[PDB]
Amino acid sequence: MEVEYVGEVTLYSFEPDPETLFDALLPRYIATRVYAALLEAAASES
Amino acid sequence: LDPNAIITAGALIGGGLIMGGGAIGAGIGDGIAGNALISGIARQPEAQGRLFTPFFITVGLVEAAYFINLAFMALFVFATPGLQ
Repeated sequence: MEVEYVGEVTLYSFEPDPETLFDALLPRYIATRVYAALLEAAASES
Repeated sequence: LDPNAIITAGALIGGGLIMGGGAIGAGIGDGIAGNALISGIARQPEAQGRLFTPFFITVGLVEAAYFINLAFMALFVFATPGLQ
């Protein structure tokens, strides 16, 4: 995944830290995108 | 060697200790409370309004002690107990 920056909009608090949360979340994002693609494919197939 | 001279020197040393302790405690306690307040405001800029209510309390409980010390220091140097 590449990164595109959007210019601009109280910050957030992350437990334990942003790095671990990001590492544990990004694969979940990949799974979410794969699932969305699968559902889209099912709808288009029907 | 006047007794009053020794008593006055002891009173001055005692008042010095009282004020040193009071200043150390007051300064460091105020610094710690201010650290809490600054971090809280940095995280949540709008929370400042509700952060002064506890902060002031803390400051009170600190400054009170310091000011209490002050009173007793004035007691030592001026109304030196036990002075004859």
